[PDB]
Amino acid sequence: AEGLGGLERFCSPGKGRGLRALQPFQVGDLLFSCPAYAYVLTVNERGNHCEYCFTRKEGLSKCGRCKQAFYCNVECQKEDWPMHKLECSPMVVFGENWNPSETVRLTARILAKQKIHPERTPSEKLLAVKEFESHLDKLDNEKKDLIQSDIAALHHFYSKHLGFPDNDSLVVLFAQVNCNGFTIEDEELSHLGSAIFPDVALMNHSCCPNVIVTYKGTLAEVRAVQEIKPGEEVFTSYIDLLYPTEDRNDRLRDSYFFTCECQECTTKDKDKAKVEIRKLSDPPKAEAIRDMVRYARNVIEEFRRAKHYKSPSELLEICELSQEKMSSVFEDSNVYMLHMMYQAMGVCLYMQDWEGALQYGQKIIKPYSKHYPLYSLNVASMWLKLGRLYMGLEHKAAGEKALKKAIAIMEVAHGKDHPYISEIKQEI
Ligand SMILES: O=C1COc2c(cccc2[C@@H](O)CNCCN(C(=O)CCNCCc2ccc(Cl)c(Cl)c2)C2CCCCC2)N1
Ligand SMILES: C[S@@+](CC[C@H](N)C(=O)[O-])C[C@H]1O[C@@H](n2cnc3c(N)ncnc32)[C@H](O)[C@@H]1O
Ligand SMILES: [Zn+2]
Ligand SMILES: [Zn+2]
Ligand SMILES: [Zn+2]
Repeated sequence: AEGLGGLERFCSPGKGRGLRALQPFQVGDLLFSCPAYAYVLTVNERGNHCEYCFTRKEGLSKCGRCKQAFYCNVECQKEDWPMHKLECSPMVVFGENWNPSETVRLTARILAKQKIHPERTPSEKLLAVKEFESHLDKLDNEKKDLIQSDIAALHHFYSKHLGFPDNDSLVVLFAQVNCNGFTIEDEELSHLGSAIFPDVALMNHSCCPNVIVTYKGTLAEVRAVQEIKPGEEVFTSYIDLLYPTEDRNDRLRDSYFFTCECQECTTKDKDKAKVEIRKLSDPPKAEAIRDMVRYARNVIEEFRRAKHYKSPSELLEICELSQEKMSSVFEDSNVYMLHMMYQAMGVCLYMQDWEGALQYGQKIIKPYSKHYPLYSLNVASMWLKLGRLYMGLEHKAAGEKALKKAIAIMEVAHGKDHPYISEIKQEI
């Protein structure tokens, strides 16, 4: 049996619904593939990727009216039109004032797909969009205010062609988009867009995941990173595994209303190395260390919101200033130091400072390999960033070693026949 035939929908105790294997799955094996029910490309990736198939290309056929949407050919342009029509005219009319969030952009595509294709889609083999968990009973004022702001934005930019249901039905739908929604990312883990994969959304969370979700354009591919036996539950990671048990569970309680009780969460085995303190002769107080963790956590959240409006020169300054204050107590291997080093590397890449970005990457990779589990995409993308930075700076010996190390992880996660692997092999 293959695809969703060798797997089944079942009730996981204390987790609601879940997916379990009916056949053995080895490391690297493709469990199932799921096409996108609805998908949307991020504004910052326009001109680099096709709006319909997400294929990265140089020189795409741009839209005549708006000149914002880019396509492979007339076929990609015509096929994306039922979804693009909701944005083409408003982009010309509103101009700089056209600013709907990616959540609003995607929810509009779901409402359009629910109209065009009301019957069951190939994306809904085991779980349907109408059957999705919303956590309406658990929703607080903070979330309801954000959902209401999104509903108001949906009415402001998409009410020309889309007939909306009652406010309470939209509250449930937006909550379902947050609970079951995915973000399509490339080989370098750069944000490409947002999508809905109902069959993939059936899998529960674990900090020790047995599977990984990679993308082949708009198609999500689920591959094993651990040995799965028949009857075993299929688990994926909903969050970045670099952070300790506290930081991990605070995000899971805030975004998905649950507390993870897996092996890494129970034992808290990696927490010590993650929040590593320097070996000082005159160390700060236990309360002073707690203050720096609080500062670092607030600096990460402030950078998250500042990223979308502040200039790269300002963003690089917060990365540098935070690192200097944290470096007085925290080690270079510390996860809070690594985040600001990663963000500074990202800023350096936008500013096209290759030597600057390489300096950070060389300090990030060794603690990254230690903190992250085996076959992690964050480690794979870091080797991929280093390799491409070494190759570009004519250090072809160091590049070849890093790109091969990225391939070694990606052959299990993306599969040996993935187009990304073929590109990296051609770069060598
Ligand atoms: O089925 C899944 C999906 O989750 C997975 C699964 C597997 C692997 C990885 C991930 C995740 O990493 C994917 N994350 C995607 C990003 N995403 C969010 O984080 C939304 C949460 N909002 C944060 C707080 C918040 C919670 C609830 C409410 Cl109601 C409100 Cl208002 C706010 C959005 C998606 C839709 C477009 C906007 C972004 N398995
Ligand atoms: C995207 S849905 C996963 C499918 C869901 N279990 C269903 O009913 O179809 C995520 C929700 O599943 C639950 N969940 C996932 N992993 C869990 C875990 N390890 N422990 C407890 N609940 C979990 C939470 O309620 C979370 O909001
Ligand atoms: Zn295309
Ligand atoms: Zn257009
Ligand atoms: Zn856990």
